[PDB]
Amino acid sequence: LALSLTADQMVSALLDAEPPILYSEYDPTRPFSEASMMGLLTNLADRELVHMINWAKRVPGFVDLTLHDQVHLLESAWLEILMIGLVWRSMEHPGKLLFAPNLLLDRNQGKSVEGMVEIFDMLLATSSRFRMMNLQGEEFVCLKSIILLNSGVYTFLSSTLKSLEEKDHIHRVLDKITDTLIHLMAKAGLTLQQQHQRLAQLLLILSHIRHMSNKGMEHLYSMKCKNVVPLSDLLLEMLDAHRLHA
Amino acid sequence: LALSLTADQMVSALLDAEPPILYSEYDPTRPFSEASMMGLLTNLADRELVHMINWAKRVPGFVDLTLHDQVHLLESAWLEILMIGLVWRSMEHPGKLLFAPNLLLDRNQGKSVEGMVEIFDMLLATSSRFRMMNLQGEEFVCLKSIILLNSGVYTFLSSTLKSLEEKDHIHRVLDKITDTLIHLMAKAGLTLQQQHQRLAQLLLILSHIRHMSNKGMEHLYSMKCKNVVPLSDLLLEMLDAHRLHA
Ligand SMILES: *[C@H](CNCCOc1ccc(/C(=C(/CC)c2ccccc2)c2ccc3[nH]ncc3c2)cc1)CC(=O)N(C)C
Ligand SMILES: *[C@H](CNCCOc1ccc(/C(=C(/CC)c2ccccc2)c2ccc3[nH]ncc3c2)cc1)CC(=O)N(C)C
Repeated sequence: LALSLTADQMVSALLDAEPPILYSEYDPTRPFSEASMMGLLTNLADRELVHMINWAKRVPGFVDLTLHDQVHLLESAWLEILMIGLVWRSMEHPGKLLFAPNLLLDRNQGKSVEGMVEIFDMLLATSSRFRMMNLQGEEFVCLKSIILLNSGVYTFLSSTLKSLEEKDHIHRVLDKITDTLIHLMAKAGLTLQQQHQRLAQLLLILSHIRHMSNKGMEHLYSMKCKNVVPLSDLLLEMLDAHRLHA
Repeated sequence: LALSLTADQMVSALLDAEPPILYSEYDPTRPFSEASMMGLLTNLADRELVHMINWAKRVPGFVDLTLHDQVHLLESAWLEILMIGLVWRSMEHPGKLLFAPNLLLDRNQGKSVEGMVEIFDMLLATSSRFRMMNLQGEEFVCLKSIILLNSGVYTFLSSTLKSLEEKDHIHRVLDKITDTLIHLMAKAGLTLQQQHQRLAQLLLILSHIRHMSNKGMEHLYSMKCKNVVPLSDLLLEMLDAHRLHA
């Protein structure tokens, strides 16, 4: 089970889970002014979401949950997960956001859609903070897994027995990931004092990621989607997989 | 200075900083249906804000900052601070929110203003989580100070030298408060493993508090205030005090 993993096994499993880096799909022989920025981002987000499900399935402990709870966690966290990936990808590109290898964007190109230069600035600032902390790949994957498990864990509908057991499992997995982060820092030579301080610094950045996600969602809710099937239904279909292709 | 405090001195100073518990002002001989709930909450928030400034001034390290930065921190955090106080006050009142000693409200009384039963539910859930963790007063005050210093620290305008020095001081204070939290847990007998786990659990709840604040602000921005003087100007006046009354 998830709960019996060692730290090294946890880090291995998260590293092995990582999604691919996708490309934005645009005709590179076309004038950039012809492209809808929000169209490009929307299309990339949609493609990434499929791969996010696959990742989430390989995060230790996630598939032990109910499909309803898997959906709730992802519905809560999907923008935060996208954002932390972006910030990670952008760390070695000061002043820009690497949305994809062919879509590296600066502040000014943020000014296309209204509201978004604000968000862009907040993401660049986060990438800068990670650069300054020298965030490691191994710490990044722990943090992105924390988002997935933590973001929606306070907003379950119920205190039924099953819901109680699900929450308890989530918290125990999160406790394992904290242990792993501390293990990594201890292994890198940090003092115990430095370990707890860094743990706090990293977890407090997750509050800023939540903030950024909320402000993004505030824009996305503001202008009607594609008379969509609800995101929760789309998630259920991707997650509610059959075993026929085994 | 703030940076030279011991853990015990930090806990002392935060405990001594605590604001008063205020009452909602309504005529208790009037029918409850006559009261505007949003009016009652607005009026209480306004009165609490003055006392929040006084508190913030006594948080070690805060008055070492610029008035502009003091304003930015408070403008970022004021709802989160209100909310964490509320959740703390409500811990020993399952199913209800103790907004004030004479304004203890359940879910159903949340259904007055539209949008708000959702927020009420999220706050009750947080209070429940703190109850389950057996959050101590001493840990509560550390967490509320963390909100004040952390919430706006990623959204400063600049990378001027002065802004760089302010951020560096904030981070060093936050590092002191982490040390203090760990000290408290060590002093309560927790293992080192349990210390880091609890630290993480407490800091991850702050992400939910941010979320709740954002969703509250989303309502408050949605319906025009009192053609107000901007909150930043009001804050500047309360904070930009003279020394004549010394
Ligand atoms: C209708 C339906 N919206 C579906 C999802 O659309 C999007 C998801 C994600 C994004 C991304 C960003 C950049 C931060 C964004 C920009 C403005 C507002 C909110 C979010 C995005 C895309 C890909 C990424 N990969 N790593 C990180 C990211 C981030 C954009 C759109 C919503 C509607 O009514 N609208 C008017 C859009
Ligand atoms: C116009 C101006 N608004 C000024 C501030 O108004 C308020 C601040 C805080 C609150 C509080 C809550 C309860 C969670 C609330 C409810 C709904 C939406 C957002 C916030 C509140 C008050 C006192 C407290 N003490 N401890 C915790 C809290 C929380 C309410 C109003 C805004 C406007 O246009 N409007 C339509 C309101």
